[PDB]
Amino acid sequence: KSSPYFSRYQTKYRRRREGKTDYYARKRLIAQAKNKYNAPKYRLVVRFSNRFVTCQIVSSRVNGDYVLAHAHSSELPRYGIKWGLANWTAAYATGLLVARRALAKVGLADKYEGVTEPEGEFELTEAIEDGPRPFKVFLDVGLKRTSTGSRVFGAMKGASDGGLFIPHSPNRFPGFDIETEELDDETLRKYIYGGHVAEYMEMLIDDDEERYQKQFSGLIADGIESDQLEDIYAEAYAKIREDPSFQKSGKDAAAFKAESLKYTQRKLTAEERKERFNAKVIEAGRA
Amino acid sequence: KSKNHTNHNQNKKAHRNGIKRPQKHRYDSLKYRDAKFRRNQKFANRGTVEAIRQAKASA
Amino acid sequence: KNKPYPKSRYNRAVPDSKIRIFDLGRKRAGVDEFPLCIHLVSNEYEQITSEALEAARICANKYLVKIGGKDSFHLRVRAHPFHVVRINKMKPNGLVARVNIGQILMSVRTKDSSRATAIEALRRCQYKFPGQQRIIVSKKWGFSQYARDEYIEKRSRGEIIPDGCYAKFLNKRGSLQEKLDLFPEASFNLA
Amino acid sequence: PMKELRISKLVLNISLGESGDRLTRAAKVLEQLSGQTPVFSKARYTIRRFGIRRNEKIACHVTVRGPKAEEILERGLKVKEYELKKRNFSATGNFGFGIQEHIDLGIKYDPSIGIYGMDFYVVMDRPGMRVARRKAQRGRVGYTHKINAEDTINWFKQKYDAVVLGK
Amino acid sequence: PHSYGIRARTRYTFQRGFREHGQIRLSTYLKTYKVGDIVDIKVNGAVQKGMPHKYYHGKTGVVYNVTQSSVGVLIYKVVGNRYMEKRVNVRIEHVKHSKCRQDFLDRVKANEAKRKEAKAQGKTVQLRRQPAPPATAHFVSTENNEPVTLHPVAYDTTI
RNA sequence: UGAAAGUGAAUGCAGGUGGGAACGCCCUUGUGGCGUGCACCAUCGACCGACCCGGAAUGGAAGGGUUUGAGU
RNA sequence: AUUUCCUCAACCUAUUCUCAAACUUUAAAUAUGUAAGACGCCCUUGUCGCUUAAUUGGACGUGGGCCAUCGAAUGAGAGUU
RNA sequence: GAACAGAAAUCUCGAGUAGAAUAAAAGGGUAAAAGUCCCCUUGAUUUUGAUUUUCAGUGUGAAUACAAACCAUGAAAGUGUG
RNA sequence: GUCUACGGCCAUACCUAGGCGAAAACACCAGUUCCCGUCCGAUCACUGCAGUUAAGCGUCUGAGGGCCUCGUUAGUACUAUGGUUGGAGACAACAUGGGAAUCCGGGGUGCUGUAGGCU
RNA sequence: AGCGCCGUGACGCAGUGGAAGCGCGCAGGGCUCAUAACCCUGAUGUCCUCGGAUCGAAACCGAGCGGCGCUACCA
Repeated sequence: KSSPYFSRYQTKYRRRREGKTDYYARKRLIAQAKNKYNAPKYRLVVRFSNRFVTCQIVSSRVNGDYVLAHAHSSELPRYGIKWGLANWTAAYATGLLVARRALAKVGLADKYEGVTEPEGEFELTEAIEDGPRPFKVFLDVGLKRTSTGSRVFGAMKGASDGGLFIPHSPNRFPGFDIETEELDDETLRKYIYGGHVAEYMEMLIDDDEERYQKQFSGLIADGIESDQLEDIYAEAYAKIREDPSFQKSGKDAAAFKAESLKYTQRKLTAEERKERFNAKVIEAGRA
Repeated sequence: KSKNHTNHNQNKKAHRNGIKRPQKHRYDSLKYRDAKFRRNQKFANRGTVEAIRQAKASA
Repeated sequence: KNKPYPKSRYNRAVPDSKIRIFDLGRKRAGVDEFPLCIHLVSNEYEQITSEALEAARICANKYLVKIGGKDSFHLRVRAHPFHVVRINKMKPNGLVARVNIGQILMSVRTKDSSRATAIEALRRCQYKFPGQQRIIVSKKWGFSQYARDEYIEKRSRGEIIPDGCYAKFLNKRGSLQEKLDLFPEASFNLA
Repeated sequence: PMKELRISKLVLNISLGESGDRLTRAAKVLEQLSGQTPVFSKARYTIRRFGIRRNEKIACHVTVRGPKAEEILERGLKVKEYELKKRNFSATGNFGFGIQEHIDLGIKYDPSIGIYGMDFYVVMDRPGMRVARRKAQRGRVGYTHKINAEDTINWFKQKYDAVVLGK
Repeated sequence: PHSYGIRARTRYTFQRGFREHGQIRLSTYLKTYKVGDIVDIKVNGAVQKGMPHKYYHGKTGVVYNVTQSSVGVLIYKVVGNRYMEKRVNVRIEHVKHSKCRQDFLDRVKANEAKRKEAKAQGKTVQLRRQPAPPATAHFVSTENNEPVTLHPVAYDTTI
């Protein structure tokens, strides 16, 4: 930690220092063949917070990234997927929502339907026999490990069933059981409709009582197993497919415009810096 | 003693007839291009010639 | 005229240098002491040998030890042999120092009452070096880069504090608390 | 708030000596003492004097993370007589203690089966160390959010009420 | 004892800049190249595939072929008494656009705009460039700027 | 053309594009606009032989190719 | 006496004198690549089996408008066999 | 820092711009890798043309970007003709 | 206006010690049935809001270490061209042109879109 | 003149980084009368001198002196 060490130190990229962007994977994610010229490569960026799931479709330009369509998991409560906003169905629904929004934006909404009634089947979006090819998006997972059921593939599966063409394999689906290399459709459908939460409910109904009360809070006050989980997930799938449009609310700047700049630590000027230096010298009294 | 390489007169010899530039041609051979690009351009040019000839004949 | 040929991993077997001691006399003097400096500068490009450097150093030291005492001079050799001269056997042979324009060879800091003998020591040792040389009465205060009048003016305020042979000076950077704790006599005027 | 020091990890290396031919027996000793696979260690460079075996399991170290971490620490401190030197406490906030001939440790004993030796090393860091251990956006824990030797002295005074030997 | 290796005498030519190693900026992969573009060849040491020869470093050519990950550049090199055409397949990491082409495009656009305005208003064109013209007469004043008489300084050592 | 057994040169105005001699017509005197366009060069095609294919007992006809010939 | 002493070494800090063809953060002068519209500039359209989610794009084109400093200076007839 | 008993053996926490490693000379390059470990494989495969270096723009050697097939690996974008 | 979700340039962004951060987001965090992977649910994937600003994060304060920029240094060093210039030479001056670096001093301590939330 | 080797108890011959070996000589106590042969032993080496890398040098690397030896051919 010497002065020459600091002088010769070369910092990484800002996002690499922040630990947000894998530039090695990003280069291969956005790199169009030069003979295709200005054809943009679209990435289905999927990110998970502790509570929320964000899925969006991004195209990269020279000056920065451009978002075509977006869908955050803090929108599904308007459809009926309140509570557990980071579950498998939450990722599936927001992937389906962003797929419908992108298809509407590109015009392939009422023509390229995906799987209106999911059944846990590995189905790639086939192209029309005589018509435009399906919208092709490549999944982006960021830094999350690609384990068998990491929920990046769950969001990808939802986006693919929404009508988008996401090239993928069933290797990393919830139930795959890699001995005979066969997908488990029952497990896939169970995870799509939140059956893993239901099995957790069955195991915890009478095994620790207090743990089932303290964990899975919130929804304990409104819902119960087998009453709405598979049902309301299917109904909101239909609701999303019926009306996937996004709207801007009326919460404008208004009073928040003036109720925000007050709590900002402002920077002093050179004159104030000189005054503070002189005041500190006087306070020391050694000059 | 052999191995008497030098470059004293080589520049003068080159500039005696000058540094000639190659002749510039309007069209370059497509053997230097991509195989798929050339194959598609063959059909594209064929259709363009057919369309132009049809326009001249009909009009 | 050859490119510099120092000792390195490509030129390893080189005969040892001849000058080992480069400072003679009261090396641990003070900035306040020795208010006069004499330098032996070179007015032309030379290739001074280590043999000449050590011979002149010995001659200067033996002359200085009996005119003012061993504790009155800080003779320093400012030329170091770094070029290896090769010779075909009758392939390093010797070590020489390359000297540019206005480069100092020997430096002596003494008092104002010893200026005459400080000049005389370098004048006598001029005969041991090839080429021509000059003797300059340095306008700076000893080995300090500052001038005499500037140094005493700053010392009156208290911006200079001695430390062994050299001293430390006030600079317009660093922590204010550390600067205050290290320079008590320095009057930090608010300006 | 949430700046309370608790147990984080406790590695149990082999203090009695080298595994050698007793490597398997030491492995079961760690397995029965911790309840986990002994995860045989690895040799880096062969010693021309100690005569170690290259690329051979010479040591085994486990951790007892959880409620049993306190139990194992209690058992180790019982033979150690709840007395540790001040130098046992590292400046980074971790403390270790090695034992030889633990008579107070509950390991079976008969004609040759009997006392063993495991050196415990405890690392304690409760709050906000995921921000430094996670694959996601990683950061450096704040200076005020750090554990010093004095903090370890105070925590060892509170929990496992005893005296530190100030040598 | 000369050696004719591909990367001979390229100790500093292919070196990355100081405090410029590591990651390569991704805007290079997003640059669009078309046939006929004027590009500059600057070899990047981090990328070894598609590396052009050291001769073509710092050379400006014309794009003639476009592939998936590289581009074809036409260069003219002296091989004696004539120039020879060289077609170099260079990856886009070592290829950048020439800013002279953008400057030429801006000049042409400015010329077209002035020509359109001149046609609309029935005025002169005056579009061609001119070299540095001779200075016109000025009126250098003396008020508050009284001349300072200077003399050569005497010789005084400062050592 | 192929080593050879063998096979053996028009989709078209004996093709398209750019420059191009000569000629003709208009401008309106400009280093002019338009129409063809010999020779030659560059280039995109077509045909013949060889090679590699699909492969639709003896035959290789339509369909082809990133190629090849000192060919039309 | 795992208590103290200084020189014995060693380490750190701030310094200090002097060097590098096979050292370097920087970094000239000279030399050197490219360009200075007529194969130029914009609208309307045609071809494709290539490319794109897509007449989307690339390339080749076509019909109209821009031909008055035709776009730095100087000099010169040039090229192919 | 831990028993050890010189040994940092091994096991740890911090600092750590690469001062390590990358088969072999040197130079260049490389840090969620081009280094270490793990899994799977044989793009170290068949064929055609174009290009670079040494060049006479002959040969040999080496190399580069493509195309027609068959593949490997990945979830995929992609990458792989030692 | 503040903040959240996602990029470019890649330290006027890094490193270090302290003052603050209403709401929201992020984060830590609450357990290992399921998917998954480890000696070890610490990393790794899950059902969750009971808690926290304390860490991360944002911002401000250092006549901070660095980094960026502008001047001094300095037209100094160096260099293209010239002389039947000087000097034994080394080198130097001059003439027609080009023109640094290190240091020191002054200033600064990131800029940048789309879609949405917060008395 | 170059190149190569060596310098170790008073003497000689070995000598590999965790550190000086053996014999001769000297000196005693014991058998016998003392030495010769002995028995018992003991002591004696700045590792040629100097400096440095190494945690530590006789050894590793350098400068000096002494001892030597090898190249020492075609007109």
